[PDB]
Amino acid sequence: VELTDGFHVLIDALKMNDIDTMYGVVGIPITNLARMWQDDGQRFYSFRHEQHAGYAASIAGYIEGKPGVCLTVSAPGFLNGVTSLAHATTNCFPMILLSGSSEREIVDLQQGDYEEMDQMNVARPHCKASFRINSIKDIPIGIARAVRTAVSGRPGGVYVDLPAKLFGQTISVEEANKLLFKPIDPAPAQIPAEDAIARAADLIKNAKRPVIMLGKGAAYAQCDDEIRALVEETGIPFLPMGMAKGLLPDNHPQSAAATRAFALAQCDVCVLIGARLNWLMQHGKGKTWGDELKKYVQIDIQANEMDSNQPIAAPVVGDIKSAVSLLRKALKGAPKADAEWTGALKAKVDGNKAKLAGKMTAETPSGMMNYSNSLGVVRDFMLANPDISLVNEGANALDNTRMIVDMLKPRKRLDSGTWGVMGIGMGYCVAAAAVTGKPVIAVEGDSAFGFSGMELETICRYNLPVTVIIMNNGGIYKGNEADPQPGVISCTRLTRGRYDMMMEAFGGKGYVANTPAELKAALEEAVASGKPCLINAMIDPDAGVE
Amino acid sequence: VELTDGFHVLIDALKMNDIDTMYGVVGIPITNLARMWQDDGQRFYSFRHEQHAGYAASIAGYIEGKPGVCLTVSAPGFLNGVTSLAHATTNCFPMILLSGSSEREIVDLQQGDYEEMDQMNVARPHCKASFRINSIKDIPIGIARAVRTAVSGRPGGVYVDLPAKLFGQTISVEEANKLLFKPIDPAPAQIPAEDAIARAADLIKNAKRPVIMLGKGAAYAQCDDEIRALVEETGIPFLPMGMAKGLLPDNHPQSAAATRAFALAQCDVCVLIGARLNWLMQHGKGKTWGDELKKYVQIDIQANEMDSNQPIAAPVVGDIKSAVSLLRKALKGAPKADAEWTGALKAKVDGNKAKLAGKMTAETPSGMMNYSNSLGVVRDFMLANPDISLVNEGANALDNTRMIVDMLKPRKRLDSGTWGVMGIGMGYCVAAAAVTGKPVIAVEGDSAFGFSGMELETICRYNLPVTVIIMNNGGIYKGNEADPQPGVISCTRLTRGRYDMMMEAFGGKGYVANTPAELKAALEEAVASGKPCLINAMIDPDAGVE
Amino acid sequence: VELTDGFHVLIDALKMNDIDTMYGVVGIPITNLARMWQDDGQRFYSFRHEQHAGYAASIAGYIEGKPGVCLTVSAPGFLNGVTSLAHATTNCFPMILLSGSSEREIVDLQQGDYEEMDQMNVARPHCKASFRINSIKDIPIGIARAVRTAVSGRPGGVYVDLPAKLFGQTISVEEANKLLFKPIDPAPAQIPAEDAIARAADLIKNAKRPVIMLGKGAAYAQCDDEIRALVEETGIPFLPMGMAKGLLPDNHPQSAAATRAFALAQCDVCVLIGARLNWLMQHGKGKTWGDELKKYVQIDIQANEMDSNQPIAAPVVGDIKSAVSLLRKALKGAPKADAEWTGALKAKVDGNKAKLAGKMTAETPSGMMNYSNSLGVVRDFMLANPDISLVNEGANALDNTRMIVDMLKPRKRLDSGTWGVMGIGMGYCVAAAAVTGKPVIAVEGDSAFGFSGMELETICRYNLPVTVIIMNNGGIYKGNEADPQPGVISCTRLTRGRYDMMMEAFGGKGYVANTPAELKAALEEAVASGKPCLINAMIDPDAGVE
Ligand SMILES: Cc1ncc(Cn2c(C)c(CCOP(=O)(O)OP(=O)(O)O)sc2=O)c(N)n1
Ligand SMILES: Cc1ncc(Cn2c(C)c(CCOP(=O)(O)OP(=O)(O)O)sc2=O)c(N)n1
Ligand SMILES: Cc1ncc(Cn2c(C)c(CCOP(=O)(O)OP(=O)(O)O)sc2=O)c(N)n1
Ligand SMILES: Nc1ncnc2c1ncn2[C@@H]1O[C@H](COP(=O)(O)OP(=O)(O)O)[C@@H](O)[C@H]1O
Ligand SMILES: Nc1ncnc2c1ncn2[C@@H]1O[C@H](COP(=O)(O)OP(=O)(O)O)[C@@H](O)[C@H]1O
Ligand SMILES: Nc1ncnc2c1ncn2[C@@H]1O[C@H](COP(=O)(O)OP(=O)(O)O)[C@@H](O)[C@H]1O
Ligand SMILES: [Mg+2]
Ligand SMILES: [Mg+2]
Ligand SMILES: [Mg+2]
Repeated sequence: VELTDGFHVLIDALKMNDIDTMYGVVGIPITNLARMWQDDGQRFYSFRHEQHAGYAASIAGYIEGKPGVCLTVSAPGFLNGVTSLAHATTNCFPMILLSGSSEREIVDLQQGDYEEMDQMNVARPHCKASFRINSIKDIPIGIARAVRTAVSGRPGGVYVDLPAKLFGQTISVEEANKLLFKPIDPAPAQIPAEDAIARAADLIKNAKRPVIMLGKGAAYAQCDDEIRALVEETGIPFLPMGMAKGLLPDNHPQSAAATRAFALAQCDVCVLIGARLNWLMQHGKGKTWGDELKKYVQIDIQANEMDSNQPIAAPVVGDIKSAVSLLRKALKGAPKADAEWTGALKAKVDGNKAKLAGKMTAETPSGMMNYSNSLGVVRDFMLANPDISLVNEGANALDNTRMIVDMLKPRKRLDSGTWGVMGIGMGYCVAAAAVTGKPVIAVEGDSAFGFSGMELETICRYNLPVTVIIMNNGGIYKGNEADPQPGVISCTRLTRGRYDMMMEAFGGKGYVANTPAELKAALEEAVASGKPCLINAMIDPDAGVE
Repeated sequence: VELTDGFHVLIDALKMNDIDTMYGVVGIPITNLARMWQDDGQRFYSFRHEQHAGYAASIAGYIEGKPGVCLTVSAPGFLNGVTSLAHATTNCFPMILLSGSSEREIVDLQQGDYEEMDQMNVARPHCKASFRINSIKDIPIGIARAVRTAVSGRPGGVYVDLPAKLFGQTISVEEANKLLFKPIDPAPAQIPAEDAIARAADLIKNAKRPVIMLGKGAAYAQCDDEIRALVEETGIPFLPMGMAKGLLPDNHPQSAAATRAFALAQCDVCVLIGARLNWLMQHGKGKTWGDELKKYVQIDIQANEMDSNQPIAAPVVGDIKSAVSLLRKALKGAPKADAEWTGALKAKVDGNKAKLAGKMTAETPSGMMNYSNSLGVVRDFMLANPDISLVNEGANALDNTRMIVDMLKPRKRLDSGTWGVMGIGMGYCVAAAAVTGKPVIAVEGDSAFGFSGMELETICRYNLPVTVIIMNNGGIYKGNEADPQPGVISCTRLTRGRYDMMMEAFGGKGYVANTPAELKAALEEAVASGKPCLINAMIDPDAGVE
Repeated sequence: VELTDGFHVLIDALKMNDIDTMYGVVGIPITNLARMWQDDGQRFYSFRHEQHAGYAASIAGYIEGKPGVCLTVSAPGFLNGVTSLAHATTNCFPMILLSGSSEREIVDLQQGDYEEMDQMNVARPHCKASFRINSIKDIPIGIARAVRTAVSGRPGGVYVDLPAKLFGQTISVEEANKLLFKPIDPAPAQIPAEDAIARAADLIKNAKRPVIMLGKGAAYAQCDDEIRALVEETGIPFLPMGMAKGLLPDNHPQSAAATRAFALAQCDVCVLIGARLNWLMQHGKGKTWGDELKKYVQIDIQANEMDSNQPIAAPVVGDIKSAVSLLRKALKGAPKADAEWTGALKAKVDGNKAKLAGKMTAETPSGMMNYSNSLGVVRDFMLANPDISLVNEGANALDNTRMIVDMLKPRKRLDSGTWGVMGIGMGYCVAAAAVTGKPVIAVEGDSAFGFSGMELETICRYNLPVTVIIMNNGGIYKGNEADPQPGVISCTRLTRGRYDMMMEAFGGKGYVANTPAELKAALEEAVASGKPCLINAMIDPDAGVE
């Protein structure tokens, strides 16, 4: 007798799968879905462009271990969001893009429907799976397939097409209750066999110059104690990848990060934990590895990732928590790494660390700070306040921040990722604030910032505790490239604008820092105020390198 | 032996195909191509996001008749640009997307190369053709293929992949000069057969209530007088589609735009010229067409476009200039349309315009204008200053502007188009200014603006004569939607921001207009100044509709 | 300096991954690869059409557990092979399709190269992964990637594009030998967590009417005794799917195959082992399941396969051998299934078998046998000669054979599979004979046979011990459909041909069987002879159903 509709069944299916937040932009034909979602008591963050709603979704998935959800309209909105879905998939971040689509009959004949596109098809190369839910009765199963696909195996993006006709369909309330359900164990553990473990243990026990590489896959796994115990019990030196920073504290005694180049070229046994031997690792080839094939151990949940670049002497397939637990049990009681090895690296590290300290104390003209002395301030602040998310992107602004700013806690550093994407900054800030409930600090190149800058309005609209630091050097890499022809500005130039004024235009707080002292003062006040702020840090136009 | 590189051969090939402008964002691996393009005396507009450089290229193609060129980096940059390429293809705008790509060997084995992606195949569904130039000796033929594909037949987007190793290749100048060539007649005329024209002439002579529909395809054709000649000599009323406004002066005596519903519902014969019977026309059925199959004449360059929605009684395939010329000749001497038909429509138009006049005169509280009295100011300005491009996007801001602002010149109005895209705004402004060398006015909803607002900095960087008018009502459709839940802002709400301050943050001029008089004074000074300006028009948060 | 070419490095890489057999068709540009493969002492089976070489490779992968390899030429040859690759992926059979391709430069510009096609991207939707090997130094890693992708996780097809220029490349033997390697543990075990197993144990101990469903995934796993052990120790009745027949002797006391409808409709708990809840099982709903959601246990290596059709109460993800072992241990000591449940089913089976016995005994006119008395002969032969592969395809010829012919050994029955494909017949015969070195019998409908009949010549060319039994009823389903119009043959009709003569045309032995006794004598002599034979069984044109 009593009926319910597509809108409500979808809302119930999402809540059923523990989804309480969605990021997106409204309009035909999903505006009423967002309203009812809010009316129902769940939260919806509206952005100014779908790409950045999608970037927020992708990083929410990385932080929480459950698919971040992005909602968009058809055709052009879908396309904007699919670019972020592709980013999630290459980064192995669980994410679900939900998009409304037009009429099946008109689209299938290419007659020119409103926002016409076979979105399901277009999405295929950018996600793990692309589905379409045509019937109200299939909503629970549909959402279940999406969640399982996004979080199981190698996590990634999933596209779910929602035809406009779906929302208006009806079904008896009694019937709808038989259909709704909660999937059991959507992200199962996958334990490797003992002989696989035994093989890796032996390579490790017999290594002379061993090293452990931690990738963001390890950080994602959320088994920080297992990995920390492994590193300290074996006494092996470790190197963290960009987003693996903080898994163990960056200033940990066993960190060989400060002497990476040397540690890699000299090691004989390299243990890869949730890290791909891709471009970020020079593919295991080149002088960075002393022009020789190392004996690799690799732990990854994706079986065919093994031998993708170089032969892997000890492949260990399964989830990181299960595998590390077994590897520790196999190495229990074995002698720690050789002191001459671990000692020769620490020495190197101390040298570089002392040298870096040398640049951070250097003086500069007002409004002409360089990367070392400006970032040194952020470094000191983060060490004192590690429970804050650090968003970071750019070129000089990225590489230097990764070198200078120490992370003491895991899953706090959120950067450009595998594709070296410019544009994740602001979306990453909304998601980090929304899912952590703690402050966020974003170190942005001024070029990188431009890709998502309008979202400052979103940060202000939701009054998030985000402090955006713009490394304003006036351009890409450098801010002083000469005019190619008299009267024409170089393509790498950017207006050394008042981004602080832009922030205030939407209700935020803005600062302008010309020296390390002003930067520190502004940063401390900004973060403590709990208000959305922007610090326009003036960097020497020539301080950067290409 | 005098040698040359890939960079230069490509630059020469582009120049030979009459390209002298490129829109894009630099970085690995095409920064030097952009640099040398500039050194060579050609112009490159650097944007803050590739999607906008792409929208710029698409409209440049529309306005000029030659493909607009967008240049981007690999993977993520290319993806941002391809969203714009898809928009161009959908609207039939000539465009070429040039993107650098990575190493073939690494990408083909999916080993995790820098910015890895098979861009050539990812672009397939979004363009007319997707090519890749691997050898320096093939650059001349590749660019020629790209250009021809973009402008011939139904114009559209084309993707050209440029692997990094292409640029470094060398070849002797002698051989290079022997390969370089300019295609002959890239966009050839295609003349329809005599019977196709006679079939159309027949339907028109026997029409009791004929009407002409002009689409943007007609405007793109650039045969404004032939079309106007055909219209006047036949005495048949006409209706222009969104961007066809101005093909014939909007205030032309034969225009039935002010009574579209009655004209389309009561007509017996409808002549479509460069216009598709898609969603914009309710697919030629339903209440809007009186519920019966009219006898359609259609002139279009795409043969299989015929019978896509409704049976076409007189299909005329070929380029519009060639078709209209022959049709005009076939109708010379024939009796003009029925005066009792043309008279009834005229009376309807005069009636409705008088009705709109009363609205534009309405008085409103300061900071609370509605869409009639605010846009009435733009209307008057555009009637006095016809030679200005008008960019327009939004919902209420789009519909009301299309209805209120009369265009007196062709190809000046540039809006959301076929896909009703939000985000074309600022990109269109740059290209329009760039290719016309005249002033541009943009009427933007505040939500629409957010999709490309950061590019305001680009507009300032190039000191372009662009005036952006924000229809600030505070949200999507309306800015007063009540909190779905206490303390929770509705997903349709946007901050009623000081966009004027954002503009001034980059060196532009900002204004706030609370009344029609202030808007008028502001608009007149902004356009006259010839500098980058933004007018924050304060609209009643409850004036628009859903 | 001793050099080597692409041909040889590839040959070595294949041999290193334990491949010693290839199925294909030669021509430009891979004729010499096949030649040298043979010179090297490896075997190559040349077929009359690539599609059949591909089906051969797919079943070789199923039977052995290592990818079957198919070799083809460019464009059209590759397309014929990819249809088979799609079939392998759908059925989860490990397979690698190696195809030569043309010139990158010409194809990438779509200039009309010899056999032009971007084969790598055309194969995308039909396989787990599509790679291309452009450099000789990458052959070792490429083949390793292909093999791992094919056998790990859910087994499937993989495409490897080999551009013509690959083979001509040279490299020193020293370096070549330094690159060649054999992957470690390509198909790793994946063990499920303790709670996943306990959840399953729980449902089974509380079941009042349990049933086990064995799919071909279980058979492919090759852990026949573990499965049989779990079945006997639990006393739970089982039902095998098409190719799972023989995993446990079909005449095993606990089999409920002879009363499937009642077992599936009346069960309360259903344990799926390497079997999907797809169309073959009515998607776990409707009349066949009594119209209620049973409590499903599922063991599968593909995590996102769970909840694909119906909610899975106890999902157990991991490889079947590892899962069944742990489950068996978790159930040891538990009470066997309800005797009043197992007893009722048994009585149903004995009843129906007796009923089938009477049919097989039925007498028929010469040249007009039905499906029972003809297949009853095959049944008896297969019970006496269990170690023979049985290929089977058709409609009535498939359904009746599946029901009548009992299999006593595992992985012997090879049929149409998941897609109900006609045309697997003759290809399966070649591979089965090739990898088993034992006799093969094929029960083919006459229509099904036509899809691969020309390969009879291939079977004769290699003097393989294959006996093909044609169920000659004269058409699709039936061979007596009346002329739709006078003198016009019905589209379901086929000539009641002398297929025996076709076989003898290529040197094979042909027989015609008009009665069960003649079929019996013919079958016994054909198999015993060990030569290629075909038996033309004359079936009543009106015996089958629609
Ligand atoms: C979407 C996209 N577009 C373009 C690029 C190319 N690119 C761009 C545009 C960079 C910006 C460098 O400028 P910045 O202001 O961010 O930093 P520094 O000046 O501090 O180096 S770094 C880089 O690789 C990219 N990575 N992603
Ligand atoms: C890329 C994209 N995303 C979302 C939409 C949905 N949408 C959106 C977000 C509109 C904006 C309406 O708000 P506005 O401020 O632009 O105008 P008014 O308030 O004046 O109506 S109109 C519309 O169809 C779209 N067309 N394109
Ligand atoms: C490649 C392909 N084409 C067509 C079909 C359709 N089809 C066809 C053509 C069948 C043949 C039935 O005739 P038969 O002679 O093989 O068997 P019976 O007459 O003994 O039933 S069964 C069936 O589903 C198919 N399954 N696969
Ligand atoms: N829970 C998990 N257990 C094991 N491996 C995982 C898990 N989650 C993700 N992975 C793997 O982590 C790896 C991360 O690699 P990558 O993104 O390159 O990290 P990085 O850029 O820091 O080196 C991927 O191969 C992914 O399959
Ligand atoms: N030169 C030309 N001659 C004839 N037809 C053309 C020419 N250029 C473009 N066209 C056609 O113009 C049509 C434009 O349709 P559309 O974009 O729907 O316009 P609108 O939205 O204004 O109705 C397309 O079908 C395109 O094929
Ligand atoms: N070694 C394995 N361990 C667990 N599951 C496997 C293994 N190999 C294959 N599978 C699974 O076997 C299943 C077979 O399903 P299907 O082909 O539908 O069989 P059937 O048609 O006999 O029911 C697939 O879901 C596949 O993932
Ligand atoms: Mg910069
Ligand atoms: Mg608005
Ligand atoms: Mg038949």
